[PDB]
Amino acid sequence: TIFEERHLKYISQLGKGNFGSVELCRYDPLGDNTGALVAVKQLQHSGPDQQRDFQREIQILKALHSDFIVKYRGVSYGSLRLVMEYLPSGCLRDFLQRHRARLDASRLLLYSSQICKGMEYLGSRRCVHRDLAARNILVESEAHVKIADFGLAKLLPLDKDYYVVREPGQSPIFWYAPESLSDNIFSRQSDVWSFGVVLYELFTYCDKSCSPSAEFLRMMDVPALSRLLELLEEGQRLPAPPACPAEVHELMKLCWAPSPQDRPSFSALGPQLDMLWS
Ligand SMILES: *CCC(=O)N1C[C@H](Nc2ncnc3[nH]ccc23)CC[C@@H]1C
Repeated sequence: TIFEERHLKYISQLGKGNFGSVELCRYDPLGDNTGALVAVKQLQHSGPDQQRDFQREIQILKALHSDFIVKYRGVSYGSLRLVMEYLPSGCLRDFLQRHRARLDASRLLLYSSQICKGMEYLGSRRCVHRDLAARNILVESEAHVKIADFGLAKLLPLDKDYYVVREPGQSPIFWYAPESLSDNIFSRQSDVWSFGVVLYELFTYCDKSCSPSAEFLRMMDVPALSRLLELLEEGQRLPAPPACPAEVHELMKLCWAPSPQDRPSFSALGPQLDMLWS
């Protein structure tokens, strides 16, 4: 659970995100290149708010125990770094693009069921992910996906089922629920809206030409956020992906219900995805 700074050997950059970076390191106490590979997150540059938010992320991940959530390994102190298991297949978005001629509808349904099971578990922990997208899902194997990146995650108080953010988000706007776009309201029901966008991503194999951004922009002087909110309020939605099974498209539409209270729960979605055959 405690990793010594001097034994973590830098190998390469895995990613850069919101005020932080994830690096591939080898935890090599023998110094002979035989140690295990780990994914290590740290804050890129100082900030008091970012530091509090980083400690929050570590506290959230440390207490999550699911086959469908990236495993917390430990921390290194200077909390300097968050140590996690390394998944060499990487993000689901790039994985789907490379293996599209190999993965069938059954396989996409299996991934959908696994993400929905991880999300049902997050909900049971009163955790709001706030950044669910195929780029934030990791691939353990050909038949196993895991939710990652809890950098924007929040724990709901026992007496409040949503939360309000002071400043508007910094993520691509095409995954946000209408209530998040209009009032900065986030809940487990806005994670359900984002999951509908994840299902769309899976069934387009994350093809850039019909991505949520390429397609919403194509359907779209007025600000882009306000224009997307206008489209959504009118009842306009992303179209059924090419060759998408009708039942899968119908589920995406339920996730995209205008009112958060009308969206299905992750517990109700789960058996439905499993019935379609995971
Ligand atoms: C989309 C490109 C991609 O693979 N990622 C994931 C990467 N994070 C990561 N990779 C492997 N193992 C891990 N364990 C925890 C986090 C990771 C960061 C950049 C992008 C999003």
